[PDB]
Order: sequence, then C-alpha cells, then structure tokens
Amino acid sequence: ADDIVLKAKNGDVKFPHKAHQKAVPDCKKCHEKGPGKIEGFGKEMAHGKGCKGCHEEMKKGPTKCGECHKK
Ligand code: HEC
Ligand code: HEC
Ligand code: HEC
Repeated sequence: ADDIVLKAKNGDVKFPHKAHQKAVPDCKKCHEKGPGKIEGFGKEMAHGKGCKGCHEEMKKGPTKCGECHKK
C-alpha cells in the first residue's frame, strides 16, 4: 500500500514502493522483468544489489542502517 514493510528481526524497514516506482530507467531493474515475489529475497540480498547496493551505485539514497532500519 505504497509502503512495503519488511518485517525484520533487527528493526523494521519502511520502504515506499509506490514512491520507488520511479527513479528507475524503466522498472525491471530489481524485479528483472516480472512482478510477484522476488525470488528468495534473502537478508544478504538486501544489503546486496537489491536495496543498498543500488544506492551504492545509484549514488542516490541512504546507506545507513538507521536510515533503513528504524524502531
Ligand atoms: C527498486 C526495486 C523495485 C522496482 C523498480 C519496482 N519494485 Fe515492485 N517490489 C520491490 C520489492 C523489494 C518488493 C517486495 C518483495 C517482497 O517483499 O517479497 C516489490 C513487490 C512488488 C509487488 C508485490 C505486491 C506489492 O504490491 O508490492 C508488486 C505487484 C510489484 N512489486 C510491482 C512492481 C511493478 C509492476 C514495478 C514496475 C513495472 C515495480 N514493482 C517496480 C522492488 C521494486
Ligand atoms: C534501482 C536502485 C534502487 C534499489 C534497489 C532500491 N532503491 Fe532506494 N533509492 C533509489 C533511488 C533512485 C532513490 C532516490 C529517491 C529520491 O530521489 O527521492 C532512492 C532513495 C531511497 C530512500 C530515500 C528516500 C526515502 O524514501 O526516505 C530510502 C529510504 C530508500 N531508497 C530505501 C530503500 C530500501 C529500503 C530498499 C530495499 C527494499 C531500496 N531503497 C531499494 C533507488 C533504489
Ligand atoms: C538500504 C536499506 C538497508 C540498510 C542501509 C541496511 N539494511 Fe539491514 N536489512 C535491510 C532489509 C530490507 C532487510 C531484510 C528485512 C526483511 O525483508 O525481513 C535487512 C536485514 C538485516 C539483518 C537480518 C534480518 C534479521 O533476520 O534479523 C541484519 C542483521 C541487518 N539487516 C543489519 C544491518 C546493519 C548492521 C546495517 C548497518 C550497518 C544495516 N542492516 C543497514 C535493509 C537495509
């Protein structure tokens, strides 16, 4: 519903999808062409190239934990 809560054992993550729906070439960057559950999105993938990794390269976004993780 615009905001996708990623229940975490170490603080939840408030990620605005409807918001992230843009700022991307033409979507299909994360999904890889196809909606639905993104494979077995693991905790490693998050910090990988499917959450942070992006920003790390996108040069846009927060990389801090408190930025992603919040109580
Ligand atoms: C920045 C990466 C990214 C982009 C770009 C993106 N999404 Fe998502 N999308 C996600 C993530 C992360 C989830 C949550 C997957 C999970 O939690 O299992 C998700 C979940 C979804 C879901 C599952 C239910 C829901 O409503 O969230 C749908 C449907 C979806 N995306 C559609 C799209 C479509 C269609 C596009 C563009 C054509 C798009 N998304 C663009 C990251 C992205
Ligand atoms: C395709 C690369 C990409 C991926 C993957 C991606 N994002 Fe972003 N992120 C961006 C872009 C682009 C912006 C810039 C948004 C702006 O300009 O306001 C951004 C900005 C943000 C911001 C700052 C704006 C805000 O809403 O507070 C947060 C927080 C954020 N991302 C969290 C996440 C989280 C959490 C995930 C993983 C579920 C994620 N992002 C996955 C591209 C990505
Ligand atoms: C760009 C957003 C983002 C940033 C920055 C980030 N994380 Fe994460 N982290 C996530 C997401 C998303 C998950 C998975 C949550 C889910 O989907 O259940 C996660 C999961 C985790 C998990 C495992 C989840 C569990 O099962 O408890 C740990 C540990 C973790 N993060 C530690 C950190 C630490 C430490 C930092 C800072 C040094 C950090 N994270 C910063 C997005 C981020």
